[PDB]
Amino acid sequence: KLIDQKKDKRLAYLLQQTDEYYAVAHAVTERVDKQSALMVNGVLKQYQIKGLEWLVSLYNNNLNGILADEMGLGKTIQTIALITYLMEHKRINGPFLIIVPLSTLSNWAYEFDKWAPSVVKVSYKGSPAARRAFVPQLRSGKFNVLLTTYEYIIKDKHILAKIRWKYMIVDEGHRMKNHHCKLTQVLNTHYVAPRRLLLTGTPLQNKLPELWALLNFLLPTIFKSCSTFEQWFNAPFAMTGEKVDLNEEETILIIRRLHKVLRPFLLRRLKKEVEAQLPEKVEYVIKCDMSALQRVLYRHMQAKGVLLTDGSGTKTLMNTIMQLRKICNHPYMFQHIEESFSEHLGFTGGIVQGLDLYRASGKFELLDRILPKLRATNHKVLLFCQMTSLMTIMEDYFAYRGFKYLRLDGTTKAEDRGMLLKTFNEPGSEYFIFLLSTRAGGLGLNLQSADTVIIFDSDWNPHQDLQAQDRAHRIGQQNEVRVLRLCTVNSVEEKILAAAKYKLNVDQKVIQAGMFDQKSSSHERRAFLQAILEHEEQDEEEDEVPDDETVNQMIARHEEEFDLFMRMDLDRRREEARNPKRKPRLMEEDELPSWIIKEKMFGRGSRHRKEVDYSDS
Amino acid sequence: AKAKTRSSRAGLQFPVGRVHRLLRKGNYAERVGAGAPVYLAAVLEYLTAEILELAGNAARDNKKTRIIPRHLQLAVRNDEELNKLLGRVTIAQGGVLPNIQSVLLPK
Amino acid sequence: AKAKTRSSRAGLQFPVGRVHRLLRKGNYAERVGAGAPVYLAAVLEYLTAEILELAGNAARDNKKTRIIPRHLQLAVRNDEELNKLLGRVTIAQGGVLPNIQSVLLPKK
Amino acid sequence: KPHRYRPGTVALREIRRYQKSTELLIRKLPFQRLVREIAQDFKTDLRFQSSAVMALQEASEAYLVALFEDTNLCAIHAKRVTIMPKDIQLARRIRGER
Amino acid sequence: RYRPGTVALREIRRYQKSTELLIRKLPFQRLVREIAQDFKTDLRFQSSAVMALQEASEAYLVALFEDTNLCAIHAKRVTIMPKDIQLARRIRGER
Amino acid sequence: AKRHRKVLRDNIQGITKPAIRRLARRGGVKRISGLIYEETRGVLKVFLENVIRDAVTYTEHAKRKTVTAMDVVYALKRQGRTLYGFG
Amino acid sequence: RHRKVLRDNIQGITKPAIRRLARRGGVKRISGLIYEETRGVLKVFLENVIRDAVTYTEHAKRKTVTAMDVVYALKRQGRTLYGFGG
Amino acid sequence: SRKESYAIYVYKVLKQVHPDTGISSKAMSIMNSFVNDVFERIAGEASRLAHYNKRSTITSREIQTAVRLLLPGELAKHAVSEGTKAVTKYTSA
Amino acid sequence: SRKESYAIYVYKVLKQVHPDTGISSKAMSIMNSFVNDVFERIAGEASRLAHYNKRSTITSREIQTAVRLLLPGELAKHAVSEGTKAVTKYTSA
DNA sequence: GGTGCCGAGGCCGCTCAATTGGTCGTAGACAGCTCTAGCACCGCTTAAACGCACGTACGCGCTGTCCCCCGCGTTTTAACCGCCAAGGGGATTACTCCCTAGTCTCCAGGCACGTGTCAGATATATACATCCTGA
DNA sequence: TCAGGATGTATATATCTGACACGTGCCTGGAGACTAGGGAGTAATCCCCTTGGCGGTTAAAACGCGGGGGACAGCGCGTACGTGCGTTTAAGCGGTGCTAGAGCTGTCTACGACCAATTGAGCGGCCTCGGCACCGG
Ligand SMILES: Nc1ncnc2c1ncn2[C@@H]1O[C@H](COP(=O)(O)OP(=O)(O)O)[C@@H](O)[C@H]1O
Ligand code: BEF
Ligand SMILES: [Mg+2]
Repeated sequence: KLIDQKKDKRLAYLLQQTDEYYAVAHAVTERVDKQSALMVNGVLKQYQIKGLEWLVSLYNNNLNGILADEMGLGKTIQTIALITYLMEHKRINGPFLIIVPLSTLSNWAYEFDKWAPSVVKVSYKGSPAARRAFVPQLRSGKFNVLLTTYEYIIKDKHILAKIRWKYMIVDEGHRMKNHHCKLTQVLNTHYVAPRRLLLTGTPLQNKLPELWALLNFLLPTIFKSCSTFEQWFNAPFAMTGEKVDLNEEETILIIRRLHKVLRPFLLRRLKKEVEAQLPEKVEYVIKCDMSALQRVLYRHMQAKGVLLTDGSGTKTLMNTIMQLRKICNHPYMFQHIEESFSEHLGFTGGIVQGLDLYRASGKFELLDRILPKLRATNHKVLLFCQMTSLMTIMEDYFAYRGFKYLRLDGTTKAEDRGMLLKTFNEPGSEYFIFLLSTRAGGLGLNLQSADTVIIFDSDWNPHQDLQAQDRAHRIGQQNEVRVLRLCTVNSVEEKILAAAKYKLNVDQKVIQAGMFDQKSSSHERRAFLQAILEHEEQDEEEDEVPDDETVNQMIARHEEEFDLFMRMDLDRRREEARNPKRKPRLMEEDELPSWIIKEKMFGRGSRHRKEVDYSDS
Repeated sequence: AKAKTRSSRAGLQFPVGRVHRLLRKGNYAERVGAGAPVYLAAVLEYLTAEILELAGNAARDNKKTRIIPRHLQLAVRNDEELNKLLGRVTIAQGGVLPNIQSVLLPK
Repeated sequence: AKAKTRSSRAGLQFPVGRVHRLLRKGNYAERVGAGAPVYLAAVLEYLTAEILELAGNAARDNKKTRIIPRHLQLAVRNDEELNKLLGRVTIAQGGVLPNIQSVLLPKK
Repeated sequence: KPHRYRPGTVALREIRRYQKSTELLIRKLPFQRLVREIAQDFKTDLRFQSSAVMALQEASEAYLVALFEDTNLCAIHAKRVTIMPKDIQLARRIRGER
Repeated sequence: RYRPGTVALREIRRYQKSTELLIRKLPFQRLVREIAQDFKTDLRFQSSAVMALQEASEAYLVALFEDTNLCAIHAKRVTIMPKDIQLARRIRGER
Repeated sequence: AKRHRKVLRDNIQGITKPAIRRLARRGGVKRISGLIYEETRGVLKVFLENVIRDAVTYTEHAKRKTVTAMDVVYALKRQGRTLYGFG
Repeated sequence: RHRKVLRDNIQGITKPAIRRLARRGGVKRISGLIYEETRGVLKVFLENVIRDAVTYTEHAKRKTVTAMDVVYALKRQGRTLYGFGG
Repeated sequence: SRKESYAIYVYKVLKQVHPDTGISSKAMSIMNSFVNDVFERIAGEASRLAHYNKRSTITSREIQTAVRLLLPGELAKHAVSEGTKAVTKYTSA
Repeated sequence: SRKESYAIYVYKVLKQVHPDTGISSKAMSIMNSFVNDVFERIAGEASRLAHYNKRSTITSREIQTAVRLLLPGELAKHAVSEGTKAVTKYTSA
């Protein structure tokens, strides 16, 4: 087991590393930050000051750590607090590099204006003509802070690496989960910065070795070298049995040793215990029935691997799960089914608009019951989806009911993104919904004005969806938050959702059970850790349960809502009785060749030739 | 037991037995499968029958009874497939197809 | 019982032993003569040397030290003998010989 | 009036630079989509190595460059400098590709 | 008399129907033996060896004249020039 | 309303007019008619499907599902277009 | 007894003979400089085939050139001939 | 000595497609050359098909792939079916 | 697995003619395939040369004649000279 | 000019493939002899080549017109590279059996050899199809 | 545009001969039955690398304008090729004899395949340094 004769080597490097347990790492302690940190406008929360304590302690002890708070607890302000503190108490100006995602760059700029106006900063972005304008200022060194994006740290390394950086800060440090990341190679080699920090809400994703890559970047060899990469786990363990997470004989101490190893430099803080006044954030998963068009398409793609087409016959798509995922979302994404139904269903061909989209996909059917109801209670709902091709289909259906929506996607102009955030967050705003992509809209954004979140489809890893949920569940939210994760009954999405659920267990062993808040030092960790084993058993499989009446119960947060919610529900029933058209597809128009379903000849005789005129007369 | 040739057993007119020997003696591989000579003799018979049909038709159109090299040339070069197979082949005493450019013809 | 390679006793830098193996394995004939690999390896060594020095000369003419596919292309296509040997051959990343027809360029 | 080059001198500017280069002259992605589409006719559910597609592009440009060299002589032989589609058909028919 | 060109078509129509050799045999055979002396002396030819060479050579020339004729037409001519033979051999890859 | 324009690509059109001119410059031509671009797309298409058909035949014979570089090399050697540099 | 070195036998390929070959190729009208150009083309072509045929002949240690020698010589030039064996 | 040829077999095939039509001596010599040429085109390609795949046997599978490589388009389809039927009838009885 | 090539032998020849120049990786694979091409071109002709004369062995004499048939003109004269020199040296030693 | 860094040159450990050594038997070498096909001659018709000259059709150079192609600028688009994810196949390995080479024994299809006779020129006599000229 | 005459094309009939096609004997190569072995079919496992999707920059592509270079039609000239007639040369033929060289048969022996041990050359993997690009001028 030799767990002991591994930490001792760690104790060496902190000693040697410091020269140029927890206590030897934290040699210098300075409890002075409680004073009024000046050049500010707002006031820090009580715990944020404690976070600043942990931050300046790393500065004194010459350490690099991870501000792995939860995904709404003012991580931008805490970093700004450190910058202002160093400029005053340590009196060092420094250049203070900061790396942020593109959509967050406007937010970071705004925070400096209202929290530290005296700090002079350059927002390094724009076309190459704009970016060479900053070069004279950079060489003079008059700036104090520089904000860039992951892209410009690679594109403009030849002029950014020249500056010696008194402190490097990287926001949303998920980008470094890959060790062979091009950003890591450029950052550690070309860029010199003694004092590096990471901000993240999900310190480790699906795999355990990814967290090592973050630590290896922060502390290259002093943490532990890459060449000598001997591990506590020594092997990845991931099987249906969750109570075992390593090749050991049901041993809990091995996990408890990791918590001790990375305790000195990591600061997790939970939303529940740190900030209890936020509302509950209840989460719901609601299934969806498959339309007749989807059911026939999903069957053949899963069985034969082919998409059904017209006689103009089948096409063989390539990534089977990806195609099945698209079918479950909307069968018009393939643009071959849409065009054929553009003609046959009766109206103009090509681009298709109407109640067919209402009826084509089970997920859209359920939205049109939900969205008008949410319009009544004046709730603003922000909606995430994975594929951009789905948004365009989603965008047309939103015009048919005339909803007022904004769409912040990838491939939207960087200049426009800041405005879109402003208009939606405006008080008295007229916009009802705000289309987002998971990858571009899921990162640091303050969409606090929305109270409910619809997750149209789930990602392969769950932490991507957890970022999406917490775009509204942040500091500054006063309304109850409800997350409505759509799903499809008896489809691959359950396998995706269940596989994601399995990845949620590895971090809960390592990060969640650690409780790196410096207050829970007591033995509650083992009380927490052993409580993880028994709740695995109590799960029971659930299928084929749309729960037609329960859905409005799931939206509603008060009884007076039901009084509103029980009006339009019956009105749709009475209105639909006049013209009896199935709410779903329900085999109505499947007479298309899809459901209709389910040169080369012989030798020496068949060869068809043309008469030849050998006569020549 | 009565001896029955492999050509008759495969229903061919070409010598399956001889084709087998030519493959072994030709240094094409260390081993020759049992079905390889049969398959190859059938393909050779097909191509022979395909060209002789067209040549026989060319002989008939010229009111002749015997095939001559001219008729083989007419059969091969008029067929689209056979012309590509025998693109780099020249046939002795075959001549050329009667073909005159349109621009050369009188106005 | 001391081992001396057949390449050395023939004064070659090419593997007579390996060439002897390739002939016996390629089904070229039932038997392979003793002098056939020595003769064949000598010829292959000569052709290699001809290309290599010609490509090497083109490397200096660009004031470079390494041989790249461009230099192999320039060597082969400039020599009328190697060009005829490699008429049907395409050299990847080779480029073409610089050549402009007389009519196209202006001529006052 | 802005400075404008005479017609032809810019087209001839390739002599100094753009005929001594050796990189591929067709974009990678459009070519690769074309290769896969052609292969759909012969076999379904086919996969290509990355180096397999480069080999096809390497041979394709060498073929088209060599064809334009013959097309250019068929144009000059007809006392003109503009290549026309009748020049390609003459060049290919002589080679036996008709 | 006949207008110039009408006898040429009559000759074209005639020779494209026949198949015999278009060259006298003795002049061709003497040419073959002269060329062979440059390579090895005191050689000796089978009768079919010379006939094989003649059949191959006249098929080469007739096929070449078909190619040089298209080059002549391509330049809007009906008369074949020596420059037309050279262009045909250039495209084929014989130059 | 932009979904219709993406499908009307016809990826043979991915061989753009400037790309074809770049090939023509390396071949040494000085002036190009406007009908070359359509003609030279057909010439490339015919050339590719001859080589692709042979490369796939080699692949299918070997029980493989992936076209390797040797399959392309072997196909080209069969058309007398030997290629060096891909093993 | 004494072999006489043949000389200038290319002129045996007469002007009418070249015209007949041109007619079979569909040529309607022939320039005057064609005839010397053709005699050069025939000579170059015919030397290449003789060179290989003699190479095949001397390798077999024979003194006569057979039809197989010519057929094998032609097949390397890329132009197979039917009707003489093989 | 005796010289082998396909003369009698070509003559047998002729009488199945044109029972009245005959063949001349020079034409038979061309047909004899045609069969010999095509035989070596198939066998040579099948030879290196086995070499590419590290096999040491040429089988009816190697012959069929070689036919698909050489014969043009629609002509290859009939040859493949002709060969498969022969090997099928040969194996069964 | 171990894959054989001519890389080291080509590099030895390179330092004989240009002691200082190096060769890139792509240029090295181009040279490697060139040697394979010429090898099977000569070996293929010599094999066919021995079949014509009803021999069953490939000797240096077939290799010599194949060089004349394949290499053009002045290349063949020098290649024959090198091959003859190597065989006499090998036989004497 | 100078700085940078990716690709190449150089070093080491580990096999497996080339070398050495014998043994065998068959391919290749040599001599002798046969006979056939190629080389050379002769004289002869006579068809093909040569030569001369006339006119005429065509190559060729010039000119003028016009419109298509080139070049430039502005906006737009998608290739490119960076990144996420999952799993289909491309390799290996091990086992084992069935197909193929090899042998001997029949034995009958196919080759050379003669033989008979008929399909396809070749020559005669003839009414129509094509041009060249006149109108 | 139609009529006439001349030449040439296409037509029906004897007849004739040399080659196609048939029959015969026979020898050698193919078929039938056996045995021994190893090539390859088959199963199982590992993990490389292929595929589809999004994100965000920016260089290339696209669209349009505008001018002039070049393609094409037309016309006039004059030279060189085609047509035909008459003269000259040498090819094609049918012999004939000579003999040289290819083919065949029989011995004989040296060389190359086969096998079995043995070790080092050649390959994969690694450090390390510099040739070459590149960012500016
Ligand atoms: N002391 C404070 N006063 C006002 N607002 C705060 C304070 N601390 C945090 N916030 C709010 O919390 C939100 C999150 O800030 P940020 O540093 O981005 O944390 P995260 O990265 O977890 O979202 C911001 O919208 C900010 O307005
Ligand atoms: F944690 Be916040 F979403 F930056
Ligand atoms: Mg943040």
